[PDB]
Amino acid sequence: KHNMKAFLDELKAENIKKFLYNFTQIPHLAGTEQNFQLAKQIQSQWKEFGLDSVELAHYDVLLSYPNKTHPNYISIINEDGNEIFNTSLFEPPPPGYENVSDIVPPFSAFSPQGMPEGDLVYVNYARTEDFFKLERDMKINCSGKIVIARYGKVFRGNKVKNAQLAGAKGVILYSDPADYFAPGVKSYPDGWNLPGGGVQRGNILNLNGAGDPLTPGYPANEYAYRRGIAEAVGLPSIPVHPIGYYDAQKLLEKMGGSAPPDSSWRGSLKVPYNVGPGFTGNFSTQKVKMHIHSTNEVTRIYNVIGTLRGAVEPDRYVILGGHRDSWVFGGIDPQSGAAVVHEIVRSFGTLKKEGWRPRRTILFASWDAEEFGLLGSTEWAEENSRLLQERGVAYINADSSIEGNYTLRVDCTPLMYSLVHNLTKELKSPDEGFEGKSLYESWTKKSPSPEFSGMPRISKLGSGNDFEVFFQRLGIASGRARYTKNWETNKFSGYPLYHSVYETYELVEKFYDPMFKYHLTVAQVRGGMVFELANSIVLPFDCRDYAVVLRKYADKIYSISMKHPQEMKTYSVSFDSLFSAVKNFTEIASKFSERLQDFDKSNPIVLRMMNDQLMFLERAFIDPLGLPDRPFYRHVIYAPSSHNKYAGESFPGIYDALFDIESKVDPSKAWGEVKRQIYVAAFTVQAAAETLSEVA
Amino acid sequence: KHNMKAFLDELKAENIKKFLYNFTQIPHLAGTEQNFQLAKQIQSQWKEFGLDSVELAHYDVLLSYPNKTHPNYISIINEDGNEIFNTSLFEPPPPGYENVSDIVPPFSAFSPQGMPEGDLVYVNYARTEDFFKLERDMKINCSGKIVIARYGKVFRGNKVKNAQLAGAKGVILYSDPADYFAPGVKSYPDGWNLPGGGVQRGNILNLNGAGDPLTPGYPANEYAYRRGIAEAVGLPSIPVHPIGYYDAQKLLEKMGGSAPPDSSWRGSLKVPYNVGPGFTGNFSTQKVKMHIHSTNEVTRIYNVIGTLRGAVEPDRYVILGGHRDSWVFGGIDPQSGAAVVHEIVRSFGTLKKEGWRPRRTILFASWDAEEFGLLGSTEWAEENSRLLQERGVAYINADSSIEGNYTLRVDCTPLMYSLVHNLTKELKSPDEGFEGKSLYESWTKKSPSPEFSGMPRISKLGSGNDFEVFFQRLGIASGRARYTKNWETNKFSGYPLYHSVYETYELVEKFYDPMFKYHLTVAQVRGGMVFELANSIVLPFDCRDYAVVLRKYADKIYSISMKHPQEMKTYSVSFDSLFSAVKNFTEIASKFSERLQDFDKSNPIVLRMMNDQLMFLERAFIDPLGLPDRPFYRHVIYAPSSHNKYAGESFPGIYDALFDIESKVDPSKAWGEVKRQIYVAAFTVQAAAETLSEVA
Ligand SMILES: *[C@@H]1O[C@H](CO)[C@@H](O[C@@H]2O[C@H](CO)[C@@H](O[C@@H]3O[C@H](CO[C@H]4O[C@H](CO)[C@@H](O)[C@H](O)[C@@H]4O)[C@@H](O)[C@H](O[C@H]4O[C@H](CO)[C@@H](O)[C@H](O)[C@@H]4O)[C@@H]3O)[C@H](O)[C@H]2NC(C)=O)[C@H](O)[C@H]1NC(C)=O
Ligand SMILES: *[C@@H]1O[C@H](CO)[C@@H](O[C@@H]2O[C@H](CO)[C@@H](O[C@@H]3O[C@H](CO[C@H]4O[C@H](CO)[C@@H](O)[C@H](O)[C@@H]4O)[C@@H](O)[C@H](O[C@H]4O[C@H](CO)[C@@H](O)[C@H](O)[C@@H]4O)[C@@H]3O)[C@H](O)[C@H]2NC(C)=O)[C@H](O)[C@H]1NC(C)=O
Ligand SMILES: *[C@@H]1O[C@H](CO)[C@@H](O[C@@H]2O[C@H](CO)[C@@H](O[C@@H]3O[C@H](CO)[C@@H](O)[C@H](O)[C@@H]3O)[C@H](O)[C@H]2NC(C)=O)[C@H](O)[C@H]1NC(C)=O
Ligand SMILES: *[C@@H]1O[C@H](CO)[C@@H](O[C@@H]2O[C@H](CO)[C@@H](O[C@@H]3O[C@H](CO)[C@@H](O)[C@H](O)[C@@H]3O)[C@H](O)[C@H]2NC(C)=O)[C@H](O)[C@H]1NC(C)=O
Ligand SMILES: *[C@@H]1O[C@H](CO)[C@@H](O[C@@H]2O[C@H](CO)[C@@H](O)[C@H](O)[C@H]2NC(C)=O)[C@H](O)[C@H]1NC(C)=O
Ligand SMILES: *[C@@H]1O[C@H](CO)[C@@H](O[C@@H]2O[C@H](CO)[C@@H](O)[C@H](O)[C@H]2NC(C)=O)[C@H](O)[C@H]1NC(C)=O
Ligand SMILES: *[C@@H]1O[C@H](CO)[C@@H](O)[C@H](O)[C@H]1NC(C)=O
Ligand SMILES: *[C@@H]1O[C@H](CO)[C@@H](O)[C@H](O)[C@H]1NC(C)=O
Ligand SMILES: *[C@@H]1O[C@H](CO)[C@@H](O)[C@H](O)[C@H]1NC(C)=O
Ligand SMILES: *[C@@H]1O[C@H](CO)[C@@H](O)[C@H](O)[C@H]1NC(C)=O
Ligand SMILES: *[C@@H]1O[C@H](CO)[C@@H](O)[C@H](O)[C@H]1NC(C)=O
Ligand SMILES: *[C@@H]1O[C@H](CO)[C@@H](O)[C@H](O)[C@H]1NC(C)=O
Ligand SMILES: *[C@@H]1O[C@H](CO)[C@@H](O)[C@H](O)[C@H]1NC(C)=O
Ligand SMILES: *[C@@H]1O[C@H](CO)[C@@H](O)[C@H](O)[C@H]1NC(C)=O
Ligand SMILES: [Ca+2]
Ligand SMILES: [Ca+2]
Ligand SMILES: [Cl-]
Ligand SMILES: [Cl-]
Ligand SMILES: [Zn+2]
Ligand SMILES: [Zn+2]
Ligand SMILES: [Zn+2]
Ligand SMILES: [Zn+2]
Repeated sequence: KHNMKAFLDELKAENIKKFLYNFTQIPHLAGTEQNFQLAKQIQSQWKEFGLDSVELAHYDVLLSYPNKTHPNYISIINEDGNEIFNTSLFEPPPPGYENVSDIVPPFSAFSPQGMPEGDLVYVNYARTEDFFKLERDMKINCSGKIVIARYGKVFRGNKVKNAQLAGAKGVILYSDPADYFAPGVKSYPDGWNLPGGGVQRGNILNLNGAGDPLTPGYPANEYAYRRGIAEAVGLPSIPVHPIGYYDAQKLLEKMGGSAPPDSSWRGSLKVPYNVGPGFTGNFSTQKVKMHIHSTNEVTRIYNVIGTLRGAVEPDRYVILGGHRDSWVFGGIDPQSGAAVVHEIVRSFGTLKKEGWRPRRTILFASWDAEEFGLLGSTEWAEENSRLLQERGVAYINADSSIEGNYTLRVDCTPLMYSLVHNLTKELKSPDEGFEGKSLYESWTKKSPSPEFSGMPRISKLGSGNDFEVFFQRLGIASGRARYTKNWETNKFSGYPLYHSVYETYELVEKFYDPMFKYHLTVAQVRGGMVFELANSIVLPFDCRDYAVVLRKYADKIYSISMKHPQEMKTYSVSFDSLFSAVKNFTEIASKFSERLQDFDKSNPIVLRMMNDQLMFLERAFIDPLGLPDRPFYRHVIYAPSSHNKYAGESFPGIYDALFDIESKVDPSKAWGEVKRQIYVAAFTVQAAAETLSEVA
Repeated sequence: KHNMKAFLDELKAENIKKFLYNFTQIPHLAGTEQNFQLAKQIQSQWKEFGLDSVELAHYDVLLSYPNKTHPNYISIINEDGNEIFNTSLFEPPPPGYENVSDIVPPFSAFSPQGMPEGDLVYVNYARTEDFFKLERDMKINCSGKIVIARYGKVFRGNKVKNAQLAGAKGVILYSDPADYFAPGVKSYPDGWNLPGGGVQRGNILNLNGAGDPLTPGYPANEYAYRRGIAEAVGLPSIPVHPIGYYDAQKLLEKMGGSAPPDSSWRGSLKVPYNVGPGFTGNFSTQKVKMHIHSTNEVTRIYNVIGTLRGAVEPDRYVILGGHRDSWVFGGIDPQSGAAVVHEIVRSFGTLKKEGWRPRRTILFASWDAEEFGLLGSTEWAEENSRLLQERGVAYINADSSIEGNYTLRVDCTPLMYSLVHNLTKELKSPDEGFEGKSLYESWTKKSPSPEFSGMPRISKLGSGNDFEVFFQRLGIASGRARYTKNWETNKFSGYPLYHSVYETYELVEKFYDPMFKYHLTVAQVRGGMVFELANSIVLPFDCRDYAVVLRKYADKIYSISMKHPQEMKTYSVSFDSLFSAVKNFTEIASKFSERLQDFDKSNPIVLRMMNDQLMFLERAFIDPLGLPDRPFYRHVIYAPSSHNKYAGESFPGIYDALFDIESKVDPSKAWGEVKRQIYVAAFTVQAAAETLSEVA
């Protein structure tokens, strides 16, 4: 038969392994010839696999590259202007890749150019609370200083924004072994740890969902009108550069001024972690000098878009998308995901060649320029926003398949909780000790829900990947899944070799997943979700799961406000309308679920009428006016944290109105805005609930 | 049978006559007890007529009223401060209504309070070009002057905005007999002309689609957070008051300073129409003083919403809406429309009682507070925007049924041109001399299209009525129809008694439509359009008509730009992308129309898939970022003129970028914005075209 089992059985670990090897032999940096060649290869292969059409969609977007003949580096300079220490010009290449051409050296993409020279202030992780501690408590002023910040905890673009706002004239990012060196594990190539010469690449934009800096709101097509640089969205105003911990130790070791305020400011290097500013007595006349010569350049990028047309609802789209561009070899990020997508396409194509089609259309996407700010996914979504908003059922992301090998991670809309629970109960666990058990069983045992007994953890979607435009701008139900680390025992950030030259095929094959069993499990989770979404008669969304989470989020935001009881009294700040809206959503969702199970199952119009109510439910949380000063974050329930793009925040409008409210100079205005955000949230919740009422 | 003929035959002129009489005996000013009582009556009657449900939807919105014990008036004052002439406190009430309570005296709703005293400048119609003529050519400065402007040509809110921007400290609006007194016709009650004591009421806001000034973007419900007054949308900053031509003659007769620049500045009064500033020699020490004491007050308003549930697509809405609130008796505006809606509901209800239902749901609306800025329609649309944007097929307005008795007027989306042509060919003309001919025949003969032989004129939708939120904010196909004057021979603005106490049942019965035959014809046009929209298997929209008009609009905007050939060369301003997009839309629309006629007619999914493409076509012209500084005007092809809310403008983004461009101080920035608007228009046209392509 042609059912989900046939689809799942056709997926092969050996094929994913072959595809990963094929995708990781040379770098595929966005905007380069090598990445265009890979796009053409994937287009050809998807056509051979059996898709109905496979096209390239190209855009000309702002990218950023170092200057090949004027390299970026940081110096310590003495008072005579002699450069007495210089940071590395490149990462030592891994074994057997020492002759590989076009490895981009470490840089912070979109840094402006400059040669700032000054005294160093150490700012821990450069989080909002680290700057509060510096300014408010320690009385240390970052104005005109170069700040040095360790990577980890929050997206690097937020670190840069924070340092800017503090008055820094430059930022040095580094990987501390505390965050990137797991105890008892060897450095690459002998283990999966970051060596002292390893460096994390990555963009430092603050786009807030805009896509290409030059064309916010519209696709960067052939006739696009571009903003000038000075009006571009999200570019940093001060030079920024990343270094490894051998170079960081040389910059930190001479630091003087104030002691670190507490142990949470100390990494693992043999240095005092003094905050500064500047160096101790003997070295006090020395300074730090950055030399950044990178350039921003409008550059063509290419998405591959494959279509498998639906048999019954060809105007309903289920999208499986992940990116193809990499910083260097992309052994994990993204090619561990792209190899999984490739095998998924191949499996669907095998069924299609035997005469099967899914009920709904499935679109497959190989996005470009994700590493430069989600640029390929967002420009294509801007070009196709009308089709997506009226026909888009769901988006399933497919970046890295592994960030560890311990258990499953899922982040998604509450509309997909039941789907995920049900699918994982039918899949085999790949874990040692769980032979013959379900994936649901091993995942729930290893990663218990903080709320419910015998349920697994599912997180909110944050951001920092290609689902952002589909979920927080367009309101299309979205999800992601991968294998992850043991969250109890592993205190490090992500995986140690993230966005380094050392992220290779060998890293994966030797240290993460030699049997490709975790990759296969992730292909079964992502593929199975796409299968159910595209083939289930009734869309596999449970609106009642949204009701449960809305109450949890309402309790949470109310609890934050309730730290200020005097102000709530004075300004008559009530959450009554929001709780009322959540109560109503709960009631209306229950009655809808009854209809959904009791409706005349012979009637396709009642069915699609009810499928449209299911599809447009995520869409109902969109506010066309967007969130304050973030017009492309339009979802009222979920936005990326204003302090950390990677983290989701619930009721973000209210959260940001309440954040550090006790420091606002005009409490009446600040609490008025809290009340405005309560109104907007309560209204949006009730309006979303009413989409599930009887239609007439 | 239950078909359109049965529906049309059930409509009776005598019933419309009875309903008009019933609706016009007392005033129904928005926010008053009398208008709430009428709402409850209409709710009860719609229930009796057979609708499935009939509810009141209420909102608390900012309204404006004169102070009953501190009346508004204008004086001439001598240099001792004696008030030697005062304008009237009220219009002389018409015969047999001299004892009617609660007639609101003439005022300009939403004027601020004040007692400005100064010299008079006469500004013709206070249009943008009148102020250009004054400032640029005549070198007359309106700063700190009271301006006196004749009504007509443009919406009065635009006059007020223009005078503000000119630095006026107050505005006096008056009705000149040139614009409100048809030659050879008697003044009310002996004819349909405006008498010298008659005055036109009306709001002077500049809301640009926002709805209630205090709650832009969200419904003004029980828990709404309101802006403070100072942050409210669209309120005038200077006092404004309207007067009749007896009072205007007393203000104009002493005017000195400059002669009128030409005959187009002269009305029909026996005065010189001197521009000023101030009075001639002998009266030069005299001044004009306004006394305005009106107050803005948040006040409850009530929409009646009736539902006739669809048999097959109950989640598809066809809306027939018109307002119920009036300035005084509302004999034409709105009750000539509301009586027609009432008879339409009754006719549909008769069919329903016999076991018929329409294919799609029909919603019927009696809007409140239209006269105060489209407030009831817009607040309800804001509350229900998610349901409307995903389920709204079409909106048919139903304000005044007559503005004359010569021929038909239709303004609507190009998507409804074919519907209207076809429907009018099946209706009987009510015109003398056209007995036994079609309405199409009499309308085409009397009002030929300026473009095509043997076709009637259909105008673009402008604004100043309750379709604005549905069409220019939400992108729901919209239309309106009424009987109108002879446009060749009648040079006056609208009808003379517009928004006066004299607009009564007797006005209509004696002078406009004694037999109620024109009202019946308008009920057949509005009702027949609602019938076809709600019952036709395939939605009755022809996408190819949009293609034809898009080319006309592209030619028009290109022709405007081409008055500046040197600048187009210098700044490389090309319309190539827009013409390309229009060409593509034309091609894609043609192929869609073929599919629509050749599709397997047995397949409901291909049918509704194609009905959704038809429904979402108007929706595709919406830009979620809105037009520059007008976030609630989101339709890219059509917006109300920035110079006259009543007029539609095509490609408004490009039009406004080009307007008076030769006066801009920075031509490179101004032509850059023209190019940006070309890009936005070309992209939106192509994106709309692609919604009609094969879906997969
Ligand atoms: C969760 O869902 C419930 C419904 O189950 C909603 O309940 C509504 O709550 C509002 C209050 O926010 C109620 O509003 C009140 O309406 C009264 C009139 O209601 C009647 O008439 C209307 C038509 O106008 C019908 O729709 C309705 O069915 C009733 O027949 C008003 O008179 C009230 O105003 C008076 O009291 C208030 C409060 O003291 C004063 O401020 C006013 O000045 C005035 O004196 C009031 O506006 C509404 O009736 C409820 N609808 C119901 C029960 O069907 C919740 O609002 C919803 N939660 C959210 C967040 O939306
Ligand atoms: C009206 O509809 C037509 C289609 O019938 C659209 O035509 C497209 O027009 C654009 C130009 O705006 C063409 O863009 C060009 O694409 C070339 C590659 O096209 C091939 O590969 C792509 C995938 O990447 C396929 O989609 C496509 O089918 C082709 O197989 C590029 O190489 C071109 O760039 C080069 O030339 C330009 C111009 O000199 C330079 O600026 C560049 O630097 C570069 O050298 C160019 O981008 C596109 O191919 C056309 N599509 C077709 C024919 O299917 C119109 O755009 C549309 N009108 C509007 C307003 O949208
Ligand atoms: C995940 O799997 C669960 C468990 O199978 C699914 O819930 C079950 O769904 C079925 C089919 O809708 C329900 O059966 C229905 O029962 C009612 C009365 O109980 C009956 O009137 C209907 O005719 C129908 O038989 C079943 O009750 C329900 N079981 C539960 C909730 O425990 C669930 O829908 C799946 N989630 C998805 C698909 O997203
Ligand atoms: C307004 O009325 C006109 C005139 O009747 C309508 O156009 C006509 O629509 C019919 C039905 O779709 C067309 O018939 C079709 O003809 C094609 C080939 O000619 C055939 O393959 C189909 O099976 C079908 O019979 C007819 O051609 C067409 N006539 C025209 C355009 O002159 C029109 O659709 C109406 N407008 C509406 C409903 O909005
Ligand atoms: C990745 O796999 C592809 C597909 O097998 C390889 O590309 C093929 O290479 C052969 C020999 O050069 C050609 O004859 C084919 O035309 C190619 N096919 C396509 C679709 O491009 C590619 O060589 C492999 N890359 C690596 C690094 O192994
Ligand atoms: C307008 O018509 C309505 C409906 O016929 C009249 O209201 C009715 O009046 C009678 C007598 O007062 C009552 O017994 C009914 O209960 C009323 N019905 C409703 C639905 O309100 C109303 O009197 C008429 N108004 C005018 C000015 O003639
Ligand atoms: C890169 O550096 C070289 C060598 O100093 C210089 O000539 C060139 O302009 C730079 N490239 C840029 C700015 O793209
Ligand atoms: C650092 O680099 C600069 C630029 O090439 C050079 O002048 C300096 O000698 C170098 N310093 C060291 C310690 O190698
Ligand atoms: C920080 O630095 C500059 C002085 O160079 C000054 O403008 C700013 O106000 C300082 N802020 C403090 C000490 O809080
Ligand atoms: C993968 O699993 C093995 C065996 O459980 C373990 O030794 C190894 O550390 C894991 N690798 C990573 C990178 O976590
Ligand atoms: C209206 O005028 C009276 C009489 O002078 C005054 O007492 C009252 O305050 C005014 N009403 C308002 C401002 O609503
Ligand atoms: C105009 O009205 C004021 C206010 O009541 C009064 O003082 C004045 O005498 C009136 N003037 C005339 C000419 O009636
Ligand atoms: C108009 O009036 C005022 C003087 O009262 C002045 O500020 C303004 O610049 C004048 N403009 C002219 C004469 O153009
Ligand atoms: C209505 O029609 C009659 C007869 O054609 C005409 O005398 C009258 O002026 C018309 N009324 C209006 C208000 O145009
Ligand atoms: Ca863009
Ligand atoms: Ca509002
Ligand atoms: Cl992912
Ligand atoms: Cl109308
Ligand atoms: Zn990635
Ligand atoms: Zn990455
Ligand atoms: Zn009206
Ligand atoms: Zn009116």
